[PDB]
Amino acid sequence: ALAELLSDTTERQQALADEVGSEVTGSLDDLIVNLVSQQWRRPPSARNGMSVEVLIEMLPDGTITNASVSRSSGDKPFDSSAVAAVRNVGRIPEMQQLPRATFDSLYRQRRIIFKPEDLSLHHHHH
Ligand SMILES: [Zn+2]
Ligand SMILES: [Zn+2]
Repeated sequence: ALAELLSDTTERQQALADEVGSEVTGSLDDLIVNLVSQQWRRPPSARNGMSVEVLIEMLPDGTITNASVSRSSGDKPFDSSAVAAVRNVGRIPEMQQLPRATFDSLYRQRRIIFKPEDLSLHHHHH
């Protein structure tokens, strides 16, 4: 029965860890998006409907060490504007709130999709 109690408990933790997990990753992806939006300098060719995926590379202390296009929007100036915006954020020390294994698994190399309209939505400070 002890094996059985364990499953039950394991199923249980896997439920909560995933609801908590999703709130965390949601909150951190939101932070990335907002910080990149604040840095973004929109190019004349940007349009609603575009999407660029960028691979963001970080250290556990939150320093960003690289950003590159993982899937192009089809418009090279928008693509480049997203990569520059990422690099310009500089650091996300908020990452230090993660246990290291979670960092390493999810945020050391992370692909985020950026859209001009969402970057414009969040481009203000305060
Ligand atoms: Zn505005
Ligand atoms: Zn502005």
